[PDB]
Amino acid sequence: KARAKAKTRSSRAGLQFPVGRVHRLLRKGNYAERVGAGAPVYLAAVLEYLTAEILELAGNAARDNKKTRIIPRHLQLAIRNDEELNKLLGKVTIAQGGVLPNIQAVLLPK
Amino acid sequence: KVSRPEGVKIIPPQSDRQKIVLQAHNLAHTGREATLLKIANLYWWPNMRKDVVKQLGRCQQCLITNASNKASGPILRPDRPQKPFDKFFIDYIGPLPPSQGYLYVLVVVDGMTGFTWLYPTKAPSTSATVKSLNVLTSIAIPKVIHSDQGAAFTSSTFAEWAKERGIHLEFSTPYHPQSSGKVERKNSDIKRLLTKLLVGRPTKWYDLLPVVQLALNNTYSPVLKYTPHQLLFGIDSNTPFANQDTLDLTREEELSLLQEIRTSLYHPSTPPASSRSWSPVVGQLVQERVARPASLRPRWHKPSTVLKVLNPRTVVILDHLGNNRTVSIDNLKPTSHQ
Amino acid sequence: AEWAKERGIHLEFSTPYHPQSSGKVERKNSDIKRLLTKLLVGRPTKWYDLLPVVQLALNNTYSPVLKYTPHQLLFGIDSNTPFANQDTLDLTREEELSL
Amino acid sequence: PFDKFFIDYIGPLPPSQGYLYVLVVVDGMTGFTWLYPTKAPSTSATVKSLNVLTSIAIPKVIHSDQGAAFTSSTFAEWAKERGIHLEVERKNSDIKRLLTKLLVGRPTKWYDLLPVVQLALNNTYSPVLKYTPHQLLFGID
Amino acid sequence: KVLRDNIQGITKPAIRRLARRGGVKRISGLIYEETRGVLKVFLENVIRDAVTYTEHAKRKTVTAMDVVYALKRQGRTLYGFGG
Amino acid sequence: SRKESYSVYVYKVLKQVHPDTGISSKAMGIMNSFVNDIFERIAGEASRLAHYNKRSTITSREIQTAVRLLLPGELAKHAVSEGTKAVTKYTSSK
DNA sequence: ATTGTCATGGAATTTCGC
DNA sequence: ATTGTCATGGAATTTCGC
DNA sequence: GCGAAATTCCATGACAGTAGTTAGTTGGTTTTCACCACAGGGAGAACCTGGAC
DNA sequence: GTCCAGGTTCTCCCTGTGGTGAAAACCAACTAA
Ligand SMILES: [Mg+2]
Repeated sequence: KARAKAKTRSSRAGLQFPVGRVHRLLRKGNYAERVGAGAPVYLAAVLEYLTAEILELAGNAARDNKKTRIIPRHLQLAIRNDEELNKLLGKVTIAQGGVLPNIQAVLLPK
Repeated sequence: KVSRPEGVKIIPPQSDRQKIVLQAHNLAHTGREATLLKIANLYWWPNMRKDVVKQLGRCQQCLITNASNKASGPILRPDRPQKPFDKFFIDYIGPLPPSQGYLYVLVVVDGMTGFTWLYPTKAPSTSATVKSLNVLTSIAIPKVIHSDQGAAFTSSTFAEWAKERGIHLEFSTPYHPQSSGKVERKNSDIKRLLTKLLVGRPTKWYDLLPVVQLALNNTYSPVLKYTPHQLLFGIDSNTPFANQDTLDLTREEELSLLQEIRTSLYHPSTPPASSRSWSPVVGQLVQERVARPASLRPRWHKPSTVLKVLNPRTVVILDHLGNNRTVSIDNLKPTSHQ
Repeated sequence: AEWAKERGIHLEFSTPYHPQSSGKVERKNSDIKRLLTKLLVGRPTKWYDLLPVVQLALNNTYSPVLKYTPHQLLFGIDSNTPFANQDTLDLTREEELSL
Repeated sequence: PFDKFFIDYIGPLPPSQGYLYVLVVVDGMTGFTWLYPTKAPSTSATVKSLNVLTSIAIPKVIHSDQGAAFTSSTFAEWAKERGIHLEVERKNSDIKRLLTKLLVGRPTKWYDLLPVVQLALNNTYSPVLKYTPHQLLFGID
Repeated sequence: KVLRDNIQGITKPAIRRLARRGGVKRISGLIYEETRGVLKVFLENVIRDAVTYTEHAKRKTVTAMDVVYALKRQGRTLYGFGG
Repeated sequence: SRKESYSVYVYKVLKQVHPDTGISSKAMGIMNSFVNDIFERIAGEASRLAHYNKRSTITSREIQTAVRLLLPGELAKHAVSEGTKAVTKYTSSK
């Protein structure tokens, strides 16, 4: 026999990051023994807010330097432009980025 | 306009028939009578109730929530088989409290007698059932095995073992535990024997399972007056309080006495069919019950048409999914106001 | 109970593990979950919106074996509702109290 | 009964838990008194107090004086969604004299005694009508 | 309960005595308005991480292992009180 | 064989707030490995929250506390309220 | 020192037309 | 292409004694 | 007196706390492989700006 | 102010990367207890 229409749990919460894949990365990562049904929902949302907030800021730096695609320099520069995004990734190197443009305003020429 | 002995009432136009009732129906989503008394405050016209029934057949927000007030009819008592090893009624019990790493107990009741068989396992998988019956198919081979539509029995693997033995698998109608008859009774026996033994101690019930298929299998059926041993074998084994009344006979001739013992047994009584019974009709609209109804959800699905009627208790309906889901008539409801 | 003695509330409790003792509330909870069930078909169950509806939709359902509103048996006359009686407007309110 | 609601604020009081003006309802023939406090005197804070009233009582005609929330635009957008045509006497004098002098005199303790003020008004005898409003409302004698 | 002017409770010698444990001979008079600032940054990143543990178990008392768990989080482990 | 990833679920977020924007391959892997790292910080602090309160159960309450620890300041105000929308929408369904 | 219930659709019943 | 059941104690019933 | 219409009757079922968990299967989602229409850069030059003076 | 150096912008051609379309694979969700 057949069964009902399989509605994915990512579409039942209005998210884009999956909840089926997150819920088997809380029971095969030995984080705890029981994982609630609402926990990979709530975690796939916080993975989805923070994935926007970089790419929101990574979209602007691509636009301000006339680019269609976002190369890692923009991800390097979207981070450390925002203050609170930088304090999350304060220890973290991003590959192929270089640094922000910075002079200490004492080395200016005389 | 019209005059009534309770006041002045209003005759609406013929174009205003469906609109005036539908706005009174959806005020509280009532059925036939509380709908009608709303219209009995402003309006009145000949054949009010032919229009209220015209509403509710289209109002598919009210067909899938109200339940039937029409019970199903008389229950069927199917006959006993004429030999043992013809119908086994199997159903896991448990999760019980644990002992020796066991939680689930397969219970194989013979449909001839009541002779239970126990085969405890760790988890109700397919393969835990298959080795549990290879002990029991060592005794003899059944024709038919009844069950419920279990998680382990409906597997495509379990049926491929069952076709080897000559097992005719039989499954109950879904969400109908009343179909599996004797096994739901002996599970109220096993949990009234193991309950009585285990009073005042830790439930170490894996010790007491060789007791149960020897203590229940020598309980006299108090309305048949025989052991399960005698109706299965013919004479008692070396048990306490065993009959010597058969030792005055020849075993070479009481085999055919035993076939006349088996055909004189008590048959149960069908209850009288109550007044608000209802019968399925091929072509009548019926509604199944939603399987596991979530909170604040329809209890019933959308209407469906009966394809075939098998007995007056088992009917094949055509679900919204396109499903030939062979349900009982303790599942269905008569679709209101056809 | 210490709040209940302030009001003059005589608390009454059912016999334990006997939900059949509380009579009507176990019936109207099968009404509220057959009104809020019927409204919320095919949408997310945002039932906190629909609670002012329920104590105005059930409280004007005619008891089909008593033939009255809950409003009339509580107050005496309908409020401004759709399909309200005018059969009581042929009477005096100063005398239909004892009616 | 359920004929016409003469509905008026009272205030501005000393606030208790952020409530300023008290919505007082005067019934059409009986004179029953609902007391729903409002946060602000706006149209937004009275309709949400009137929505609890609409589940119990709906008047035939809503009729009072000229204000900001009792004469508004969205107030009539909601009222015509219901279907109410826009447009006891001693209970009006309690708005100007009694209940203003009852809800002033307690610093924050007027919010606590709102049912205590309410239940005494409905059991008050009316010599003109020869009943109390609670008895006229519910039809018990 | 509110008791203010207690970032000024870290007195002028008690910052000098902490300076002497670091091996510092001569100090300025403008460290005192710098130390009280860097101290309250460090206690607004521990108490903010400690209270979310105590609220999570619905306790009303921020216990001894709570602070150690907060200091476990930042990468500055404190022995001697458990955890 | 199969490498699971979060690369597809970036285009379903990149095309939400910047619909005329592509993204390179070597910048995908950063937002890929941003996810897997910020996954196991939140999980691996919710995990150690299970032992600290003697429960074997990761609830959706424990992920909320393991986001109010890792995210500082103003991200901890939004990503909490950007989860409790996606749960209340989820639980009113099904 | 407390107790079912009550909306609801065949189906039987009564009205009543002339 | 399926369907209650059956142990169990008042209580009614039958045996039957002489 | 027959038929149709308004009404009353009555037996029934569901509400009770409801969340889960497991086992087996299926449908849809996802990862991957092959692909081309393209975006950005590389190159040259024309235009440009400020620091060298 | 002045001249020039190294840069920045604009355009044209070319390539590599990406975004996608199609099958396979596997997991997630549903079903019955
Ligand atoms: Mg079962």
